[PDB]
Amino acid sequence: NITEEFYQSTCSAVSKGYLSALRTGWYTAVITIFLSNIKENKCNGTDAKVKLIKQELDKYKNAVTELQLLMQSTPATNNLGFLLGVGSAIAEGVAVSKVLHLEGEVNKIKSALLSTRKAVVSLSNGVSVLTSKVLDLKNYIDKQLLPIVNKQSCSISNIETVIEFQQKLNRLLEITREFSVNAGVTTPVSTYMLTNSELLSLINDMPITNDQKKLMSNNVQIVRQQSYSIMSIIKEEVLAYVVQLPLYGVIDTPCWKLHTSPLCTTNTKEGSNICLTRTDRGWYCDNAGSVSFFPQAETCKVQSNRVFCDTMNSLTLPSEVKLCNVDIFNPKYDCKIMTSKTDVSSSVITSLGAIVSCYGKTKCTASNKNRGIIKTFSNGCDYVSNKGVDTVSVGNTLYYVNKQEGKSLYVKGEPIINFYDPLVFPSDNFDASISQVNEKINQSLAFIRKSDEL
Amino acid sequence: QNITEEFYQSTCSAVSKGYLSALRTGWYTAVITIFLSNIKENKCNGTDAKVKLIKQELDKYKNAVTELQLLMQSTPATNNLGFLLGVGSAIAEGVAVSKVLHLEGEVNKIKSALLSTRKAVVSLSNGVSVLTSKVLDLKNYIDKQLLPIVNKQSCSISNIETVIEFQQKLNRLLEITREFSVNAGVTTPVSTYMLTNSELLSLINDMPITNDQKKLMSNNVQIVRQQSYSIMSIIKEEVLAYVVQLPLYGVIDTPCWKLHTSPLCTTNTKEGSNICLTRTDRGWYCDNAGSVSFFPQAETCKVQSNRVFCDTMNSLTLPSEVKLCNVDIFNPKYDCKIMTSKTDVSSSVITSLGAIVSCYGKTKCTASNKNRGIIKTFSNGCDYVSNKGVDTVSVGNTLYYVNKQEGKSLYVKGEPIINFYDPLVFPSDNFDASISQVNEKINQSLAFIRKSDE
Amino acid sequence: NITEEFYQSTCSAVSKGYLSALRTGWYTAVITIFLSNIKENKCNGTDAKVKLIKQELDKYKNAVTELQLLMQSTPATNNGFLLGVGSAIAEGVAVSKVLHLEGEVNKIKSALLSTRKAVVSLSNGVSVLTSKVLDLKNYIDKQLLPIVNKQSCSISNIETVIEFQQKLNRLLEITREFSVNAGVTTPVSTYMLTNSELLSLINDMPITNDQKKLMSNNVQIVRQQSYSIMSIIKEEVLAYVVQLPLYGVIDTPCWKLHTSPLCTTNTKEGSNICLTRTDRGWYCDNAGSVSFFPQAETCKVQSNRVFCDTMNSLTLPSEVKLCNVDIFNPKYDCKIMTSKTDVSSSVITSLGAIVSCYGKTKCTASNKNRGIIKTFSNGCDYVSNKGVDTVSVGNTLYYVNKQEGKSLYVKGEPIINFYDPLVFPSDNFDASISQVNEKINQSLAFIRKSDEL
Ligand SMILES: *[C@@H]1O[C@H](CO)[C@@H](O)[C@H](O)[C@H]1NC(C)=O
Ligand SMILES: *[C@@H]1O[C@H](CO)[C@@H](O)[C@H](O)[C@H]1NC(C)=O
Ligand SMILES: *[C@@H]1O[C@H](CO)[C@@H](O)[C@H](O)[C@H]1NC(C)=O
Repeated sequence: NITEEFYQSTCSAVSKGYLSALRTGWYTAVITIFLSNIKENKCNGTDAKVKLIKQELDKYKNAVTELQLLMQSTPATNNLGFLLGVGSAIAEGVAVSKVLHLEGEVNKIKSALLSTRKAVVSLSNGVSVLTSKVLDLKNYIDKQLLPIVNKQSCSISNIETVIEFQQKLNRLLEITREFSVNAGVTTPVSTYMLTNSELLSLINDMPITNDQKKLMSNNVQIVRQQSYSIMSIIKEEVLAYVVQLPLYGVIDTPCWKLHTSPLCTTNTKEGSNICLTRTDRGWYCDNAGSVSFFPQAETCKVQSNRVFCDTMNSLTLPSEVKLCNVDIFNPKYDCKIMTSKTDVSSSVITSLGAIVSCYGKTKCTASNKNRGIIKTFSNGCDYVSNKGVDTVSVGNTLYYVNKQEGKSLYVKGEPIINFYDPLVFPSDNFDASISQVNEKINQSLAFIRKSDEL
Repeated sequence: QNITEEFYQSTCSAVSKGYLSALRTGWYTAVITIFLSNIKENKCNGTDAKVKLIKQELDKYKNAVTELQLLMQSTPATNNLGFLLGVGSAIAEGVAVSKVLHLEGEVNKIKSALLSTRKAVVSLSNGVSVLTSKVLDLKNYIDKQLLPIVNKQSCSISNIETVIEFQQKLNRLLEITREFSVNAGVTTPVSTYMLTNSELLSLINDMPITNDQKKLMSNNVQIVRQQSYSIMSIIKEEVLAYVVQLPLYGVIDTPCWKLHTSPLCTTNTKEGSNICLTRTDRGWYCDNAGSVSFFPQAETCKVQSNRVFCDTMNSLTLPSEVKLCNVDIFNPKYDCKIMTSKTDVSSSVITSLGAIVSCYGKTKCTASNKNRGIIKTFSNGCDYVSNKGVDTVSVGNTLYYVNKQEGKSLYVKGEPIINFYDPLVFPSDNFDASISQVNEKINQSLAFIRKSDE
Repeated sequence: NITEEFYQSTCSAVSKGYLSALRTGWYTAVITIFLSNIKENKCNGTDAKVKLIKQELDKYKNAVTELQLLMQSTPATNNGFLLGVGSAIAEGVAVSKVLHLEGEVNKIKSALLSTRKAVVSLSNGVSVLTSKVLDLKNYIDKQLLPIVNKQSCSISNIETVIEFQQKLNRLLEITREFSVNAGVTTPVSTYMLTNSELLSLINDMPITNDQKKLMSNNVQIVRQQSYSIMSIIKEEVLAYVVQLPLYGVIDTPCWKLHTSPLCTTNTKEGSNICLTRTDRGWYCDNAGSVSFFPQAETCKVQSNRVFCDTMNSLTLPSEVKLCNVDIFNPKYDCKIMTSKTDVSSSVITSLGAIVSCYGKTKCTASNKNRGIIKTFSNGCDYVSNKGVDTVSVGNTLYYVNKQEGKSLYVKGEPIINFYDPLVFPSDNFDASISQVNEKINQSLAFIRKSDEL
């Protein structure tokens, strides 16, 4: 059950009640497609049906040409955030594929998949991989296609032999279009890279918990968007690429989303107002005794009450950062603010409603679709829940509120920007903390007092 | 069309006038359904070749259908000086529509209204009257043409023309699923698979707007699609329904202008003794309801040669006196915004009808013609050159191109305002401010220096 | 072969050893698909094999009509710190508007009547090599025109549907892409430009044969850096402009800069001052100056070669190279930023990983087989990738380039220790070495005279 609190005193909001799925590990597997080494050229005859085998046979040499160029390439992920300088996310799959490039690794695959279509392959340089045959084009091409090419005089048969070769190429050709427009590395993992059957199975044969197995299966569209598929080789009549799947080694811990907006004084004199915005907006999830914080919006994906994030894109904070929602002046964690003189209207749509910051002569309203205007916001920072509100307007900008189901609570309090004397309030867009502003106030009180010695 | 441009030397900036507005203020939503037929009975022996083909194309028909059910189970969304934005949700109104279709009993209501015909308005329940279109009727084809073949245990293997025909009639159904599954069921731009021009043009032409707005959308169908969303909803009870959300241009043929700025720095020799200044709120500006809507980010507004298509969701409402800054940056009615610094480095900005060059220090700043070559060499300072004679511009080892789009430019002569500032008290840490807010900081230092005269 | 130096003095590393491939110019060709002008069925009847062709002709027309809506829609893309703004496809938009002039198409069609490849001088001075990649007009006018465009029309065989589909394929995909991409696409696909045409088009380019091997062996990078521009479908020919890159600077040294926060390690929270070298990214020697590429996307790497678009560059003095040898040198004023944020973090370099660790933070470095092999102390420290597979700072795990290369550790005393914390401007001052000196001296000035009593 999702609930939201609003803190009038700091113009912030926490959406509590969520449940974590935090990627911690990776699960790589190798997917092979066995290709039949069709050499070159057709059979003496230009029957339009033989002309048609050519065209579709021209596609297969071309698909192989592209996959041959991506093998030779050095794959790499082309995907206020100066706190992040992260590395690669496919370092583990590149780690398998550079070893698939070693001479003699393809025969080690061909041995393991001789009786089965899935086995764990013990190959060179100290890595095991689950390798899976998903497609056997060797059986087809060399059995009921190649003799019609193995015949220097091919009488093209009934037409349905051209339709069928279109159908067994189709997937391989969809694979190559993805790889070829993504320099080898594709995300999300499509259903042509890994069909539901194969994926729902590959998860099943993942050594994970029953907790993690049921979570991934019920969230397959979430899994594919945070997985990778990585072209590796086409070599010795086999195509292979590595797939890189997320491992959610944190589950069902509490998460919450912080929401923030400017908190300013509301004096009539123009320019003479100072502002205050808590600045660590984003996702927080309890993790391993600390708090994992995801400043990027793009990093986390919600499926109705569960937050899937990638710990690579996160900052580790002590659990006392939670106190920043209890009391910003607590002596245990120096809460982050930043100051300014910019009292400009702006509304933040939260998880269960909207923070509205209205200053000056700005028209700020909250509305129901059938009822009409149900609130007009005064200067200062207010909030409206999502019971009865469908939209919020600030000036001429229209914001839709979330209508999912949850209890809000409005937590009263005095706007803390009232606790500061403006004359010595540092407003030069100063991204600091609570004490580091007090850092400057005592200096500013003293810098005036020292010149008061006469 | 007709586009003009004034380059202001006094402040190292330009404004392009003559554009006319089309600002998105609302969403027109429609329900697009493709009737299906519920089959799971692939019982057929038919070892002969023309059954394997129909078996395989049919299999594609189920794994698409399965992909689409997982999407019904999902909850989609989007995450869409450029920071002040309004954080909202682009597709909240089409998700409202899609919630009712998840209620049980809503599909018959659709089938009741859409029984004979293709386009009707459907009262679903609790505040939903939605235009629904039936864009393809597979059920008839599958009960009438394809059920006789597969569903009989005889399984009379129909002509090869059936294998090809069924491929035609899956293709749209099969491209739609590709698009939804790799975008998580929200797509943009709305693609022709999702909505044809015949379909789109009709929906436009029967949008309850004026023929003007109809005439505008029909002649900018590619802009319209780029600003329209399509959200999958449900595949249920032999019906597939996806919600289509089309932009509604509530502000039309109001004047727009684009603001370009570049740094205005001094040209003293002793290096690092030069101060700078830069007008800040660059972007698109349009006249909108007695106010000015300002769209700081470039990916928002789209131009077709003289018409600017902006989404008001990503705008900032400003008083019509923000126009004063393009008249006099020292005006008393709007506190024009500037940011200041001491790092003076060359850079160039391509305007709508020319290019600003801000040449500073040891840099080679030129502007060339295609036929003649280098036709201008920038002395130190901020200057301008228009597209009447110039094709390109090089600043250091970087080359920009200019628009050969036709339009009268105007070089407005005047003295750079940073010559008015005494460098000793100039605030130039990296102050992100206004003219007066700067002047405020200038007064304090002067006051504290006047005191230090004893 | 690649190497990497870490500078303990200033918590930064430079990775040397790269060869530049800098896109300084463009190269436009026009791609044409000759089409046929054909209209409504005129086959009255509903034969099964005839309804298949009606669908396939409907796709043709719906693709032709949606192409037409692209020929009159102004095409452009939206292609970054103190970087300015340019327009990536103006070289191609130049040609595309000439093709809209009248007569240009018969001039094209004249030179390409017998040959598939020619150079055509259009009526504004500059000429363009133009090429013919699909001739459907002959196919629609010779093989199909008879059947469909006659009142009496036996559908000769079902194979007539198949080849019309197969001859239709590229035109239908070329229309798909141009439609989600408002007539300009990147990277260039093989539907837009197959491999043979591309290799050929490279072959005919006026470049060094060192340059031709470079593109030919990096086609996939070359495609990422090319654009495709929809121009016209009018008077029985579909023409779009391809704009391929001209890497006018080759075989010069490149290097990439990584930096991290360098703070003091007093135990008192907040009593620490930090220091970070700014302007991190890729640098390459270019024409007596050094082009700096601030954005990660602007350069694409193939192991020791860097392909960068110089539109998204900056031209810096070559003395900026001294900021890696002595950040106090009197010839170039090295850029830093001060803070009081002493957070632990890691940066993954070209050959290792920088860990700047602070507070009570657990920062290790681990091997796949061995486990932790180093717990970092409070400070800014480095580790080479021989031995190391991953790094953890808190609960976040970073992998490391396993790329072959040598690293050298340069010991020095952290510069953050050469500052009096009492007068150090640590209010997130994006400034330089001497600009920070100036705030210190001025602060030491108001300290100086106000303390004569
Ligand atoms: C001066 O310092 C005290 C503690 O040293 C701090 O709490 C206070 O906020 C400062 N003065 C003002 C007016 O804030
Ligand atoms: C500074 O204050 C004086 C009054 O002492 C005022 O006249 C002047 O206009 C102020 N400076 C500026 C730049 O407005
Ligand atoms: C600052 O300038 C004064 C000039 O009186 C000079 O004596 C002093 O050495 C300078 N600061 C430093 C750190 O050298």
